[PDB]
This record gives sequence, structure tokens and C-alpha cells, in this order.
Amino acid sequence: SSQVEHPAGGYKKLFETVEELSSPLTAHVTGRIPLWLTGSLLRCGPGLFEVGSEPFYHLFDGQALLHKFDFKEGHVTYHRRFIRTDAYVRAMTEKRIVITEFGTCAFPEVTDNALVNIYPVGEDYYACTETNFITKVNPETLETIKQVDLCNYVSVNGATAHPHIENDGTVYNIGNCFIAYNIVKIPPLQADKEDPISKSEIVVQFPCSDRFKPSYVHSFGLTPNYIVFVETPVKINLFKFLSSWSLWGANYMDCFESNETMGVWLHIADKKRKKYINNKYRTSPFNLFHHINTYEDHEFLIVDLCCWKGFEFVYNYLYLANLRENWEEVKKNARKAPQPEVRRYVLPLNIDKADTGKNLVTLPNTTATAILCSDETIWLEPEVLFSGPRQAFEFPQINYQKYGGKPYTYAYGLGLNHFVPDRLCKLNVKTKETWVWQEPDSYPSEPIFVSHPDALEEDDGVVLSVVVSPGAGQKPAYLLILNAKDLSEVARAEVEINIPVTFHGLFKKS
Amino acid sequence: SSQVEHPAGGYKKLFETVEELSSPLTAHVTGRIPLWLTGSLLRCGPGLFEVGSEPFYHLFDGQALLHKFDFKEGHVTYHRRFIRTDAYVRAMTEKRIVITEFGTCAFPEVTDNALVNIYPVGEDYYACTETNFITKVNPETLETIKQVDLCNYVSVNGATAHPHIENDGTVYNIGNCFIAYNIVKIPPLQADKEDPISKSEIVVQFPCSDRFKPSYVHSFGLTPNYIVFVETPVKINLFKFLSSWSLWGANYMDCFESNETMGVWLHIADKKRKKYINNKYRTSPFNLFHHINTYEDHEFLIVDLCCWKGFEFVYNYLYLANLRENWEEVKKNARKAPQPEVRRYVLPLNIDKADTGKNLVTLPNTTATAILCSDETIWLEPEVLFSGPRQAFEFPQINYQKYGGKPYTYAYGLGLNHFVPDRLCKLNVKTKETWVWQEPDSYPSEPIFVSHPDALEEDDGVVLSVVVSPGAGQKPAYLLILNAKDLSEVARAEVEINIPVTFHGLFKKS
Ligand SMILES: NCC[C@H](O)c1cccc(OCC2CCCCC2)c1
Ligand SMILES: NCC[C@H](O)c1cccc(OCC2CCCCC2)c1
Ligand SMILES: CCCCCCCCCCCCCCCC(=O)O
Ligand SMILES: CCCCCCCCCCCCCCCC(=O)O
Ligand SMILES: [Fe+2]
Ligand SMILES: [Fe+2]
Repeated sequence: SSQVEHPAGGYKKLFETVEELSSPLTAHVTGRIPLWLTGSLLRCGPGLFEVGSEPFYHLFDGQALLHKFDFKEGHVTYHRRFIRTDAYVRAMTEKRIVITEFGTCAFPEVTDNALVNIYPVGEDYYACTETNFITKVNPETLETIKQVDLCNYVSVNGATAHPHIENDGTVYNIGNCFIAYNIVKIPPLQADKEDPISKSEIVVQFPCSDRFKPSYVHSFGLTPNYIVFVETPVKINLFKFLSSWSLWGANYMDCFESNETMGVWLHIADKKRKKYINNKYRTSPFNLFHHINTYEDHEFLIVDLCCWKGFEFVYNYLYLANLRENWEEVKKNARKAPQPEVRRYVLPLNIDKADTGKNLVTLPNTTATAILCSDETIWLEPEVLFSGPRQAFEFPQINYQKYGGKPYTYAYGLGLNHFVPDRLCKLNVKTKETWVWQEPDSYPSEPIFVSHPDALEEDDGVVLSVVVSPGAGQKPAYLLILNAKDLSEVARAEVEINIPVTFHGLFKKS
Repeated sequence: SSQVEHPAGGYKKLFETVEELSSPLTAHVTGRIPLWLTGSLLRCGPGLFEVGSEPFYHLFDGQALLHKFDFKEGHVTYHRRFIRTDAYVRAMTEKRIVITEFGTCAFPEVTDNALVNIYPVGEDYYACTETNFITKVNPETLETIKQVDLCNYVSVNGATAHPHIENDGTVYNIGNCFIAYNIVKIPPLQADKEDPISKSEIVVQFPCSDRFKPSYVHSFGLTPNYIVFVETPVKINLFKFLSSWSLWGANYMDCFESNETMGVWLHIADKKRKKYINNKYRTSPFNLFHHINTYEDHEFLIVDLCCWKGFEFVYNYLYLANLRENWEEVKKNARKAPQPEVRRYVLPLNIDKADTGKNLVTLPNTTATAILCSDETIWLEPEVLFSGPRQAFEFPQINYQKYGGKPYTYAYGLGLNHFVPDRLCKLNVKTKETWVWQEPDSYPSEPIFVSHPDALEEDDGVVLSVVVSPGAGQKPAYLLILNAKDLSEVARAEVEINIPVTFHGLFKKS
């Protein structure tokens, strides 16, 4: 949990417009940037929160900004450019908001505002949001290269900002299809050297709980042998979605509603046999944005999730007007919100009818349960890994390249305090022990893990976070480096301009 | 959690018959019994596990045995007598099992085998089970005084072994009524000096979820202003219950079944206005035996519970044949059992219709939620206070006289390890910090708290536990005294005879 209040309101700098740079700045280092750290931290976020006098209303509406911190020989640079999306270009052209963003209707056509994340396919990098348009970008110059419409290649209406990436370069993702949820597989770059998006395909299909209302889906789970998809009670109302939008005046946020009765339905597919498994896993209601990690232990899937306890859409609390309130008002607003909680679900693969009425989760080191009912539903209870009052462990990351889809011990995350990011956390998922890094009036981003080249252990490396530190006595922002073992500060690299909120990113080694 | 295995099988001495004494033994003390500790530890449990060659099958079938440890001027005695119940007396008379116990049918009339607990009414003490018969006993001589039939006074078919006791002597309890659940209030001893059981009355009534199937109920919650009752999916099947028993040949265990779909319904009544409150609090399925404590915080009830995750009846795992298995087999048997978990529920008293869809639990220091649905059900999620794999924090106790029904910080309990009691625990319910006391091949009982008489602090006292320590190098058993602050050992008082399992009790000051 946080041990800090924010009466000064410095967090408002997260949602304040900034200018791009025309070339890299030097970041002034204190401490020692590790000498083995060679590459680029690439991150996406909104950078422009109004077009002249027309404002963006929601956290996910600001125009995409691509950020880069470079590391070489203990020296650091910072660079950023706006992504030349249709939404951005046409807004600069017409000096107004032209494309409807997530929660901002444009007055007189799907947004490609790639503000959420960046990821590799083949030798290319794509910035993304959650729509059908992803944007190829140049990771060295931050120049915008091309828009790609995923509907040109595969049958999905959108895809998450959270594709899984196997070590050989294979990319998996999930998207709604107008009804089902499809898993797209993009293969690695082959000897022919043609673009792997051309070779995309749907490999498996998850069914929908309601024919005219699919669930919102933000991420999913992957293991060597299985795909896990969590169907929540936050639904997209297709009657409001497909009807004339600039007649009534609707945005994306206007089409969400909550199913009160369904709870959460969990779904598994066989990855290698490309087949849906018909096990009716069921639990109580929560919003889910981020899977932490998924793995196989004897005949059981371990599913670690950052949950929000309730069925109201957490995104209702992320309008900019609310996030820019004063600290007492921010806290008051979050009182009725769903409660964050890290939970471990355990999904049995072997269901024997003879065990009807009993707990199938026979593993020796969990309290998660799964109960086979007579109607063949499997009712799940979680093991809580972390719980603090309006203290979210969110934006989780692990040592992904060596432990994704595999037995693991450590997660890192951003700590939210009534939605305000004010700390960095590490969680031992076996023991439930936690570590915190926190300074007053300091607003960090998602921590990203980078392994030491000679690492023998899971947490032998550093985490990188972008921290916004307003209020004089400091420079406006800095790149923070923490030791992954205990979250003790290794270095920081200060820059002389403000940085807004960023969501997701990656480290690109070189 | 436990840090100990039990391959030697010493826990089998908990379920082995013993002889009563004709007068007190000295307990050999090591360490220093506190000089302010003056009174009697009184405890109940089964002492006779077969009548000749007819065996009792279930943990709750053995004939009631009343135990007493006396403390005066740093010196200790131990004494025990069988309770001369009908069941016991008639069994000694007829040299066979005459009355049907909980899970042992007698072959050719309700049991009064008072093996569970002992409690004060007026100037008297009553040993009890969960039936309509309670047994007045003499707390100094351990003589049986009389049988009391509660049906002679008030309209209930049984009452729990867990009445609440307000400081003025007022006694509340709950019982099934063949359909409703009635709260009985027995008033304190008055100036007229007549027996308070004659002044018993039903003050409030809780409804039933199913007309022909009432839930098993073991305990309930009480605050200055409210009564809380938790209706679980472990049901008593009245069609099997009332039909002729010694025709086919049924016991009590044969009449329990699990409702798969209802989950858990929670109920509040207004204590002082003697009125049921019509709030439909609902959650996922669990067995419940012990409430820890209940209290009021602003307009919310805090409900702390020792839960078992699942709907199968935990009592299915407590046949003596299973509990007497070898360690590897005991562990294997418990694998499919419900998982123990300490949970905090938070029940809002002010339900506004305007908050439909939202989390009503606006308190600042909990992660528990309560969600108002459109059908006016209030869906609850807990805050988990403690969770270990087949490690139950059970038989909870608090500093009851000063903190029962009130804001509190500390609970004590018996740690079960795949149902085997092998340690003593303290839980800070605000911070979730735990303390453990454990020695190899040592099988403790419920810890009972005793305040230093001049304590201002909640945990300024000691806990007392009866510990069975088989295997040579020690005497068969001992009374343990721990400091309540940190569970460090203060003294023990060894006795030269075995003691079987005991369930509940009290400290009687003098
Ligand atoms: N990061 C959360 C919001 C997301 O950036 C976003 C921004 C703008 C539009 C969106 O639409 C999601 C739908 C889902 C169904 C298919 C079409 C896209 C989603
Ligand atoms: N300690 C748990 C079991 C309890 O000792 C016990 C022992 C013997 C008979 C019982 O009967 C419970 C019924 C419930 C319905 C009303 C009558 C009593 C219950
Ligand atoms: C760095 C963000 C701080 C301000 C917003 C915090 C509220 C986040 C709620 C949980 C995560 C929701 C998903 C947002 C990230 C994403 O778009 O992928
Ligand atoms: C000292 C007891 C150890 C063996 C029994 C352990 C399983 C207990 C399950 C939860 C409590 C059930 C109620 C038993 C005490 C009672 O009858 O009130
Ligand atoms: Fe995300
Ligand atoms: Fe009990």
C-alpha cells in the first residue's frame, strides 16, 4: 500500500499537454546506470489533451505520444514524438477533434489513436490501441511509418493492446468478432522475408455468453499448451454500438453496460490442438484488465489476475475531470468504485463426475478451490495474493522472456492510490511478501523488468519506471532504475521537461 | 500455518477413551504460573469412544467429559468427570449404545450428550451440545445436577453451543424452529432469585430460505444493536429427519445435504427494536462454524468469520476412522475438502436505491465490498484476513468481556493441519500479522484468553490451552500458558494421564 497523501495535487501534471522534441535530450544521471543496460525503453501514452479549445474528456482519449529512453555506457537520453495517426493528422489539419475517441465524441470511422502500447511483429514495431488499426513505428527515430488495418488480414473487429509474444517471435492476440472471441496467431518472420501480418490467422474461437452483447476484453492468458480467456460482466451493447453514432451523439464509453447476474465465466482452449475445451468455469463478478501470468502445474492452470471487485465498469472513474480534482475529492470519488485485488484462480483440467460436490483443487500449496456442481458448472474461489483499501497493484510485469507461461515467483507493478499512481511494488506470489518504492509527490509508471545478462535467478535484474516529480526542488521528471531484488534505487536520470501519464511499453535490447 | 508433519500418528491419542478421576491431581509446573491467575479452566469434550464393543463413529459422538484446571497461588490441579446425561447413564445401565448420537445410530429420542461447551446462566453453569437438552453441572465438583429441556420454556427444536453472554449476564442464543430461526433471550438473575430459564423468550425471528429445509447453524453474531445470522448451504433435510428413524436406521449426519445454488445468505436483525431487517445480503458458498467477532463501524457491520470454502459439509471429514488414519492418509483425505479461510464481511445498513450497481462499502480501511443489484440483492465480497493451504485458523477466541460486539484488533485460535490440531495462533485483524506457537508431536486445544485484571490493553493477559503430548520424553498432557502479546511460553503444568480432544470452554474467575 501507499503511505502518502497528495494534497498538493501534483498528479494533475500527468494529464497536462506537452510538446514533442525535435531530437534527444540528455538526462542528468545520479547514481550509476548499469553498464550492461544497452537499448531503448519505449512507452506510449496520451500527450495532447485538447485540440485548441475542444477538450478530450477521458483518460484514453488524448493523442498518442511515443516515448524513448536510450541507455548506453551509463549515459541516458530521452526523446518523444507524437504518432502521426489519422486522428492526430486530421486534427492538426482541421484544427479540431475529428475522430471520435473512446470517451470524446467528435462533432461534424474508427480511431487509430495508438496511445496504449507498443510491440514487435517480425522486425517491425507497432503502436496500438484496442481497435482494428495498429500503427507501424520506427523505434530509433520514433517516426510514424504506416497504418495497418487488421480487418484486411483476419476476421476481428479489434484486438487488445496485450498480445503475448513467444520467444521465437510468434504473436498471439484476442479480439471481438461481430458473435465470438477469436485468437489471432501472427507467425515469426520466415526465410521469404514477407510481412508476417500477411500470414495471420484465427486458430481458435471462444464462445460468447450473450449473442448480442460481447464482453470487453483487455488481455488474456497463455501457457505452452493452453490459452485462457476471462469473460467478465462488462458488456458492449451492440444495439447502441452499431446504430447511427453522430445522430444520438455517442462515443465508445456510451456503449458499455454491466450484466448483473452472469458473474465471471472463465474459458480454456487447447493451444496446440487449436480447440476450445468445454469446461464451464464460473465465479463472482469482477472487472479484469491485466493478467499477471498463467502457468501449468500438474493437471491445473494457475491464473494470476489483477481484479476489481464488482461489476461497474472501472473506466467510469477515469474521466479527466475526476482525475484532475483535488485530493480529498479524488478519494471521495473512488469510495463507491470496485476494490482492487490480486487473485490466484486454479482451473482443474481433469473433471471427474464422481467428484461432484467436492473441491477438485488437490494441489498442496494453494487455497484456491474449484467445485463441481451437478449442472457441470465448476464454481471457483480465489486465493488472494494482495489486498489493500483502494490500493491497486496494477500494470503487472514479470521477467517475461524467461518466465511467461511458466512457474514463477515474482511480479512487479504500479501501485494506485484511489487511481493515482504513487508507488512501485514487488509481490512474491508464493509467500505474499511485498516491497514498496515510494517518494512524496512522485507519480511513477508501469515498471518494466530487464534481466542481467549473467542472471541465475528470476529477479536478477532491474526495473525501469518513468516518474513525474512536479513541484520545485526537483526537475519535472526522471527515469527511475530499481534493483529488482528489493526495489532499492540504483539510479535516476532526470529530464528538464514534463512527461505525461504513460500506460505500457517495452525494453528493446541492442 | 503449521511447520510440522505428524508421521508418528500421536494425534490418535485425541480419540482414545479415558477414565474419570475420583478427585483432583496435582499438575507439575515448570516456569511460573501467574499469581493473578485465580479460577478454573472448564472444558468439554468426548471421553468415551465406545460402549464395550459397540463403537462411536463420529467425532461428535463420544460421551461428554467435563474437565477442570484450577489455578491458585501459582499452583495447579486437574480434575475430570463424565457428565451423567441420559445417554451416558443409560449406556452404563444397559452396557450398550442406547441413544442415537450425531453420527452413530443406536439399535433397539434426542441425545443430551453435552460434549461441546459449557456456559453461565444466572448463578448456574450448563454443559451443552446443539440439541434441546442442556445439562446443569457443578463447576467446583464437576457433578451433574440436572437435565433441562429447552422446549419446556421456548419454541425451538435445538440451540447452539455458542450463546452470546452480555456483561450483565443476559444470554442470547439461536435455534431452528419446525419454519424459522428464533433468537432466545434468557435474562440475568433478578432480585426474585428464580431461575432465569423460566423467564426465557423468543425476541426475534429470522426467515428460512427453503420451507422444508433449514440451514445448519452453529453460532451467530451479536453487537449492542444488532444480531447477525449467516444462513449457509448446509441444509437439514426434514423429510429424512422426521420420518421413522429406527425403521430404516438413520442418524443426524444422514439428514444433511448441500444446496448447490443458494450460496450464503446473511441476515441482520435490530436487537433493541426486536425486528428483522429486510436486506438481501448474498454471497458465494461456504460452511461456517464460528463467528470470531462482530461490531458496528459507522453505518456498517463488520462480520469476521472462520469459513470453509465450498458447500460440502465439513463434518463429512470428521468420522473417527478417518481422523485415526496415518498421516499420509489423513492428508490425502483432506485434499478434496473445503478450504479454511478467515474472512471479513462488511454489511451496509443504509441502502440507497440511487447506488444500484455500485459498491456501498465506503469505509476507508477495508477491501470488503457490497454491491446493490437491481433485484435489491446486495452481493458481498470479503476481505481475506488469513489463508493457508489446509491450515485452518479455527476455534477462535478474543478478549470477549471487554471487546465482544466491539471494535477489536486481536483474535486467538487453534491451528488445524488437514483437520489435526497442531498449533496455537494469534491474528492481528487490522494488519494481518500472525504469531504461532508450536512444538513437535503436540496437539493443543482452543486457546482461551484471560485478561490481567487491571489491563487497559486488549492483549494484556494470557491464553490457556490443553495440550496432548504423547510419545515418551514427556508426560501424556499439560496445561499451556502463553503470553497473549507474542504467544511466548510463560509456563506449563504437566499431568500424568492422557486427555482426549476438547472443543470449547471458559475460564471461571474466583
Ligand atoms: N485502453 C482502454 C481503452 C482503449 O484504449 C480504447 C480506445 C478507443 C476505442 C476503444 O474501443 C474498443 C473497442 C472494442 C470492440 C471492438 C472495437 C474497439 C478502446
Ligand atoms: N458439534 C457439532 C455437532 C453437534 O455436537 C451435535 C451433536 C448431536 C446432535 C446434533 O444435532 C443437531 C440438530 C440440528 C437441528 C435441531 C436439533 C439439533 C448436533
Ligand atoms: C498510469 C495510469 C494511472 C491513471 C489510471 C489508473 C487507473 C487504471 C485502472 C486499471 C488499469 C486499466 C487499464 C489501463 C491501461 C491500459 O489501457 O492498458
Ligand atoms: C480439537 C478439534 C480437532 C478436530 C476437529 C477439527 C475440525 C473442526 C471443524 C470446524 C469446527 C466445527 C465445530 C467443532 C466444535 C464444535 O462442535 O463446536
Ligand atoms: Fe493494459
Ligand atoms: Fe463450536
